[PDB]
Amino acid sequence: ADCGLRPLFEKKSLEDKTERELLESY
Amino acid sequence: IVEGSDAEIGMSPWQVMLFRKSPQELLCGASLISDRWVLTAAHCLLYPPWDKNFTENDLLVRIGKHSRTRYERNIEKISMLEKIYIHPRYNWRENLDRDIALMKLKKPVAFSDYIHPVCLPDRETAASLLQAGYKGRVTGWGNLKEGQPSVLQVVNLPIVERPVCKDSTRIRITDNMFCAGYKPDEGKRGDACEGDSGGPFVMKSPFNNRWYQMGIVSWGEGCDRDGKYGFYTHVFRLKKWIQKVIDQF
Amino acid sequence: GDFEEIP
Ligand SMILES: *[B]([O])([O])[C]([C][C][C][C]C([N])=[N])[N]C(=O)[C]1[C][C][C]N1C(=O)[C]([C]C1=[C][C]=[C][C]=[C]1)[N]C([C])=O
Repeated sequence: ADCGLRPLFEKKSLEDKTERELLESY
Repeated sequence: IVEGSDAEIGMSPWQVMLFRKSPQELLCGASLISDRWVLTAAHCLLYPPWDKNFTENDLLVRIGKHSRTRYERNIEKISMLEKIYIHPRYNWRENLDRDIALMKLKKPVAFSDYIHPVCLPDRETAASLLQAGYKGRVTGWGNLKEGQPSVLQVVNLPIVERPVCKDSTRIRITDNMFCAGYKPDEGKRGDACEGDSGGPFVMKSPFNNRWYQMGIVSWGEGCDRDGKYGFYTHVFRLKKWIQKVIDQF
Repeated sequence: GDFEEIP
């Protein structure tokens, strides 16, 4: 539904300190 | 979690703590998939070889936690369990094949900044993402070395090729599992450890920016041992069983 | 245990 969208991150367009790491492996 | 770091506030809104009443102590990790459903590993509730067999009266679920031991006053929500469903073909006799269970909360919880469900993967998502080289993320309050942190820990780990997985253990590996971690020649390290079981291995879809739960911490021989890998339940593969129970109940 | 009592 609104799953996998974190209130303090995605919804605010804020990236966590290491998510770039994941994305760069894809 | 070994060689991890402190999670940021609201980093894993779906992380859940399996907690027992008497003695009060941390059973395992888990994840919020909906307002009424929690996903964990079956071996957290049932494991005869060790005389482990928890009933709903035995546990409590703590959602929206950051601090391990602290009763986070206006932040966390504690729930009682209505009923527990273990996969009927969970193989505790041999290799923990189909290590998954669904928990039904007595009442739905309300979402907040700290509490939010993770997405269950679809066929195409699983297909794009579950690829050797791809990093996922594991979180937990488990042991720091093969002692305990004060705060939820996090580590990102690469999906390892099936063959490598098979060659690292004496244990019979199945299609309902996948292994993750770094290889001895990568220089980086990390792994889940005791206390981490039932926790989530998640990936962020580069297609829709959403977080999907790919695995569940299942088993591994020690923690962060060189040439060894952590094993996880392949969620997508058990999706039909999941869909099944939810619609059913 | 290491744990803070729950209401
Ligand atoms: B869980 O309960 O916290 C635990 C830890 C998972 C983290 C391991 C890792 N990634 N390094 N899992 C277990 O304790 C399971 C449950 C029963 C035995 N078990 C194991 O992991 C065993 C090996 C085993 C695998 C499959 C079937 C039977 C046994 N590992 C050890 C070290 O005893």
